[PDB]
Amino acid sequence: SALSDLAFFGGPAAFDQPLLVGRPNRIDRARLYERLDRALDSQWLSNGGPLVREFEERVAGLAGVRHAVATCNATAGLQLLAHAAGLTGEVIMPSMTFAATPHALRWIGLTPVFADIDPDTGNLDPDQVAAAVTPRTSAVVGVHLWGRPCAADQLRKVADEHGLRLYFDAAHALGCAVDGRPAGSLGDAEVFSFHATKAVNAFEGGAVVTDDADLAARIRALHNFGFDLPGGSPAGGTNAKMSEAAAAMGLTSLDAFPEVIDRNRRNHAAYREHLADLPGVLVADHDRHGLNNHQYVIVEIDEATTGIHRDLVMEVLKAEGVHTRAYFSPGCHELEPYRGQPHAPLPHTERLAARVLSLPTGTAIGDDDIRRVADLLRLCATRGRELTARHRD
Amino acid sequence: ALSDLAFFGGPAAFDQPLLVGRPNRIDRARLYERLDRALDSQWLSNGGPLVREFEERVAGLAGVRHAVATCNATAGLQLLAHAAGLTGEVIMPSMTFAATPHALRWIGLTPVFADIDPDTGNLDPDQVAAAVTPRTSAVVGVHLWGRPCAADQLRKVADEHGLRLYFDAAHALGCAVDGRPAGSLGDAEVFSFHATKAVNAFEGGAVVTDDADLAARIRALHNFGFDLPGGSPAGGTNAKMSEAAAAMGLTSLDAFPEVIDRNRRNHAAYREHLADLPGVLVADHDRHGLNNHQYVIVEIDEATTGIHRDLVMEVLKAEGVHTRAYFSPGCHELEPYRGQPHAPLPHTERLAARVLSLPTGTAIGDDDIRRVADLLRLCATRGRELTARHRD
Ligand SMILES: Cc1ncc(COP(=O)(O)O)c(/C=N/[C@H]2[C@H](O)[C@@H](O)[C@@H](OP(=O)(O)OP(=O)(O)OC[C@H]3O[C@@H](n4cc(C)c(=O)[nH]c4=O)C[C@@H]3O)O[C@@H]2C)c1O
Ligand SMILES: Cc1ncc(COP(=O)(O)O)c(/C=N/[C@H]2[C@H](O)[C@@H](O)[C@@H](OP(=O)(O)OP(=O)(O)OC[C@H]3O[C@@H](n4cc(C)c(=O)[nH]c4=O)C[C@@H]3O)O[C@@H]2C)c1O
Repeated sequence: SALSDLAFFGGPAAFDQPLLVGRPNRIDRARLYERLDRALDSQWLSNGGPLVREFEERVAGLAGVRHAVATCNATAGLQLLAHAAGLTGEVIMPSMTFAATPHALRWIGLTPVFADIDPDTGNLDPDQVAAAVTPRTSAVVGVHLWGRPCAADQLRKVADEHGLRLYFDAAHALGCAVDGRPAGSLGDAEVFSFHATKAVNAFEGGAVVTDDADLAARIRALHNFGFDLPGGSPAGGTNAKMSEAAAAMGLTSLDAFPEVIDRNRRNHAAYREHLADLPGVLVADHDRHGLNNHQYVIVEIDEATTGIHRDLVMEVLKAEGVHTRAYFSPGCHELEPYRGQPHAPLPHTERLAARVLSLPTGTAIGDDDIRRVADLLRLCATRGRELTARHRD
Repeated sequence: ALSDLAFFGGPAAFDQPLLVGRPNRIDRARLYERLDRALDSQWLSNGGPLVREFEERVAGLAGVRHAVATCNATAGLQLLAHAAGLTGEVIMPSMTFAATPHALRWIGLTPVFADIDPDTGNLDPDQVAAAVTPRTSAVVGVHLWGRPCAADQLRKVADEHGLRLYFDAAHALGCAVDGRPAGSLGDAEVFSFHATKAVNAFEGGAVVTDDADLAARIRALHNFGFDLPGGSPAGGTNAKMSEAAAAMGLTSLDAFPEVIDRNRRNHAAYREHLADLPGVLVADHDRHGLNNHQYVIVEIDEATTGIHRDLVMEVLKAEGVHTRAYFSPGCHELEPYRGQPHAPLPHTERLAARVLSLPTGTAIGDDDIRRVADLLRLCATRGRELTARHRD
């Protein structure tokens, strides 16, 4: 049995070099330090300095909008948006997303309201929205899943119908577009993320982008103790400021972006090719949905076809030093404190959540690495039944 | 002559601007070494080693077992509130930076303001019980300018009303009273490591406590509530400190003891250079217990000097001396609190209208102290004339 050579089965782990989904993409150290030197020299370290402003600029350009406010992280970005907009009560959003989408709002007292995805896209289904609306609904927050843009036009249409605002969690969408429109320019306002793990990172950081100047001014003021906000806000304000240092990392990362995308695309094609003709394993075709950054390599594992559940596949690879993640599983509607509360039906969400597996990518991964993983996946898929059986023992 | 004051058209007194809040320089080499190691490892956030070491150093300095490093002190308070399960009302001073009440308002809590002990500037424990209500969940004091709060007495009160006691220890790192370090005084305390503090991490803060459970709850919630068996009604958020911030903070802590010493020296120089100056009173923090002296504060008595705190600021400002009123006015006069109903806060108001923060830190030398002082001495000796000429 080739299964016994499986470290998972107590065999020897095939390789010494660990592969990790999320590995930050390398940068030009020299460029970063200059940037840091310059800020240290000026003694201007935070509170709206020149690096942040520069970043905000590039960021907004990329979104195809006029304004951007740089933040400490995207989650805080969601909170400012909500507060700045005076959102109240319920917010309709997919359950198929990272915990931060609902939690960000729940943290500041809002009520996430979960609606199903369009199984063909993985994004919030506009046709499921209306049924979720109530006297308490203030808005709709869609998620460009894996960078695929939502059906904003349709979503917008429903929104309108119920006198609701329309925003997007564009955490994964930097550099993505649909029908030539870039993500960040589709909602009333959108939130980007610059976490260490994204295509573009600033250690920790985010940005709220919008074409709405007034809205933009409120967010800016609220992110700075509510200072300089005529009339203030019932929320008061907070600290969600991006320091010059993060902006330094942020700009240097934006610099590498073009090449990161390229590698991402290449890595993607590579996986596609290495996993070709493998029943029950499918490489997610992000391209079908518009221009994608390819920061996420996702496959769906069909347990019926393969005879092995995604989870087990995960474990098997982890044992081999290949760290994958299930982005996302389960749906947020199954996480605390949502877990067990009444929710609209979410069969599409639940089904996808159980099949998804994210594989290592970015500048840290090359062909050889790819093959090693594809090969491991191919083994699992073609010998699932026996692998599961042997595990079952 | 006043005609000379750059504020009266005259030429600006010195060219090298002095800034309250200028960050103390650091050992860049030690900084870059740290950054390099983080970059190399490819571990940039999410509880990295620098962050862990920092938390360890910070907790030791606070005189407690645990510390959770955050993206900022404001978020620190929010994690603390939610982790704690606070609800409804929270009693705190109005004599503080906006962030104390705002931090809480932001997450839907109601700040309840109480007056300060005019003789300290800290939440007067007396005034506390009066503000209690059935909505009241906790008491949050502010170690004003590093000055340790009368914690014990406050605890008593808290205890009697079944409340919780926490402190916004934003400026209290390394301050102490009767040998007890700021950070070990309340149920938990929050420090700030903003670029402008004694200890800088660009942006950052930390929640310290001896309460291991609280500590773990704080930790889980700062990371989207992950690994919090049972979760929380708040859900969770992201308030993590990156390894980059940690690198800076460690470097900053490396130089802290020396900073304090310099600060201490600075204060003495200002004290001496400002003697025999009625209505211009150098705040003696030390009387409140050991202080790190990051804040050089003077009270301007308008009736005595014949010149208002504000105009003095303006005058100094024109001379290249950038000062700040820490804090003016009281939070109660701040939106959204403003206009809404509060207890009487005469002490807060009095104090708020007099305070003035002077430049200090490693960049401030004796010579500079002289220049500021000679500048203040003039305003306070010719308040009348100056004030009046202005008003033309
Ligand atoms: C839809 C959506 N909305 C909102 C947000 C919130 O935006 P932010 O507030 O974070 O700016 C996110 C975040 N989405 C991101 C999270 O930011 C990231 O922490 C990770 O959520 P975790 O999986 O819990 O992080 P972690 O388990 O510590 O690391 C994940 C993988 O990355 C690797 N890694 C991680 C870091 C930090 C590193 O420095 N190096 C590294 O190799 C280790 C591991 O294999 O991925 C999510 C999809 C999101 O996906
Ligand atoms: C009692 C209390 N609780 C809680 C907090 C919240 O801690 P954090 O969430 O920020 O970690 C604070 C913060 N207290 C600090 C604030 O952190 C700081 O922004 C500054 O509040 P601002 O005056 O509104 O920021 P800014 O006007 O840009 O700084 C004023 C002075 O600092 C100088 N400066 C500032 C920066 C950012 C710099 O990089 N270099 C520099 O020289 C310029 C100027 O003379 O001082 C406050 C008392 C606090 O005092």
